[PDB]
Amino acid sequence: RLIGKTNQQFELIDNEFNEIEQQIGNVINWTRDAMTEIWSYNAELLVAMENQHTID
Amino acid sequence: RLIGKTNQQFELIDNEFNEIEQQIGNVINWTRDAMTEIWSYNAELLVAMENQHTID
Amino acid sequence: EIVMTQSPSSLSASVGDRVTITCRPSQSISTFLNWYEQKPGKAPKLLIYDASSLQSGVPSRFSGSGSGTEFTLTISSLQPEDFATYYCQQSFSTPYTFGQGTRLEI
Amino acid sequence: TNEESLRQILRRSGGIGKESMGFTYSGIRTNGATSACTRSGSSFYAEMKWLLSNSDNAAFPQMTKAYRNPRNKPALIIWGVHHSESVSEQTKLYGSGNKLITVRSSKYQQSFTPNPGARRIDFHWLLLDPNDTVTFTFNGAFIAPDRTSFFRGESLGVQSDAPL
Amino acid sequence: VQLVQSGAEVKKPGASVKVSCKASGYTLTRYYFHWVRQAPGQGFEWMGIINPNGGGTSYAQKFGDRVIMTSDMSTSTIYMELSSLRSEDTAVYYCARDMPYYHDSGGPLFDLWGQGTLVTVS
Amino acid sequence: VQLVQSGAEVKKPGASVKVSCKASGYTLTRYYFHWVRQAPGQGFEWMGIINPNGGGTSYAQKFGDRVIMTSDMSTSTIYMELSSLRSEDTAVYYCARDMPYYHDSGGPLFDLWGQGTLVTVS
Ligand SMILES: *[C@@H]1O[C@H](CO)[C@@H](O)[C@H](O)[C@H]1NC(C)=O
Ligand SMILES: *[C@@H]1O[C@H](CO)[C@@H](O)[C@H](O)[C@H]1NC(C)=O
Ligand SMILES: *[C@@H]1O[C@H](CO)[C@@H](O)[C@H](O)[C@H]1NC(C)=O
Repeated sequence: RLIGKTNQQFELIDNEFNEIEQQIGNVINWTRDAMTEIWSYNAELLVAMENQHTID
Repeated sequence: RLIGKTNQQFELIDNEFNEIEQQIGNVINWTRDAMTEIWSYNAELLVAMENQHTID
Repeated sequence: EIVMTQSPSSLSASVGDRVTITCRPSQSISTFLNWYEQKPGKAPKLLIYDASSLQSGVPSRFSGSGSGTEFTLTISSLQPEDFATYYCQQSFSTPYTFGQGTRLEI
Repeated sequence: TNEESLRQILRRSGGIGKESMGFTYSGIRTNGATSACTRSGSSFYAEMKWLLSNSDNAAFPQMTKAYRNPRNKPALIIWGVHHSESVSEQTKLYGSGNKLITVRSSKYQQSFTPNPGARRIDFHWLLLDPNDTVTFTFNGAFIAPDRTSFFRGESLGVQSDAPL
Repeated sequence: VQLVQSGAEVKKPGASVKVSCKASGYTLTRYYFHWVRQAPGQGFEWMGIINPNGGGTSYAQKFGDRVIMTSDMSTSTIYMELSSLRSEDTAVYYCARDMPYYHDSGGPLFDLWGQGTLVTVS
Repeated sequence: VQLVQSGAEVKKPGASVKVSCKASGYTLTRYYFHWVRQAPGQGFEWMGIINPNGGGTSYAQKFGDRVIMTSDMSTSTIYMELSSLRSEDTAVYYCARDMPYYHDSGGPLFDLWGQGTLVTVS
């Protein structure tokens, strides 16, 4: 059930071996980091829900 | 209850009949798509919660 | 650039005569030769292009053929209208070049 | 130009097939030029001709080229604009004059000019729709493609240091 | 239908000259225009080409940096500016409307010629 | 190993001159090149410096805007263009390959000299 909610197609946005304009790169890094926290929150919450439900 | 959580004011960011710098457009498309998945997740989860609660 | 020569540089001819004028380029200009008619004190006019295709409005007296390094222009049954100086043009490569001119006289 | 977008397109292309533009360049020099690619010998990039004047300082001809897309796949078309180190270098290569390049399709139009003061090749790209014709206008400083590209089967463009 | 040209001019050496031609009838964007010199009893010399669609130009090395061509779409004028005039520049200057026929070489096809402008330098 | 120069030239006043030097052996990017005038029986005059790594130039005010230097990496040529020639410009022009030794002042060290080109203006 968890896999079906995470298994998505991803592509490179950032050229890791090179450089992208820093102003945009800062937006992308900020966006990704913010989204990482959103997904980390969602992940912790979802796992916690699944754990509480498992106990229940 | 669901309507009150979704009914928000929206404006056009992308000029659909024209073109925006592709680097920014890629960020916007990525952002919107990521947010679509976030909201789709939230929507599925919320609906699932409401369905489980309805059954309960 | 490409340098070419016309032959002959001038002719003496009368009405009803047939005239042939040729061009000899330093290198192949496969089909890229135009011919023009110039009247004294006036701008030249296009007669034939691509060494074989007549310009619209040009009378049947004019025709031509050739390829590579040998090109020809022929006029049949000369009229008073046809006594002019004829020029070649090489469209093959830059800078574009023109011939010496061939004049028809009596 | 828009290098990241283009790179991403290739990353998901599935691979590249090549097909000739069918462009005949009579009177135009297309010989090897740069020493930068000496690894294969002193020549320019394998599939894109510099289109230099037939001789040094000679004027570049005003060319019009057109390519119709013969297939149901969109064609990826790349052309370069050569930025010379200085005005004198540009003059030697493409002759004197105001160098202008125009590229047009049914849904695209853009003009370009080289800016002397630094050696560089700027590559620009277009995705040409089926049944359309890409029109090019050359006044010099145009590095023409000999071939175009078609995409085949959804690849994954990974950037990595790991061994296979 | 027609190409017409400005009157003959007299210039001193080292001066500049501007020669104008006006086009009537057809639009300019469909054709390329060339300047060709008719030397005073000598053969034709190509000076250069202008593309009115974007003002792009190309010049023969014989003239090199001495020539600046430009166009005016609002008045239908193709005027050319030649700098650093010399006594050798005395000639009749023609504007030619060239049809883009020779797609193989970008070669000109001189469809319509202008009146010709006599420029004398001395 | 060598710097060699184009042959002597004669120019009229107000004309331009281009003097060429070719470098054989070593690459150009490791050295800076200078142009120095050897006036006809008078002392040396510095004209300017060119950095082939990016074509940057600097000129003495004595020549000011009259001089344009440029380089060609593909042919190993350092040709210089001098505009608005005067009778005072008659001289032997040298290309010098200067080793970047004096890091304290950016001063030149003339490691290798060219043949010298005699330019006569009159
Ligand atoms: C974005 O984050 C990466 C590390 O994930 C970092 O190397 C890069 O410099 C950052 N971009 C900018 C503009 O700081
Ligand atoms: C953004 O997405 C739209 C479709 O929603 C697409 O047409 C557009 O080209 C995309 N932008 C870029 C830069 O790819
Ligand atoms: C492409 O053009 C040709 C012209 O004959 C036409 O027959 C063909 O159907 C066209 N293809 C498309 C997708 O329209």
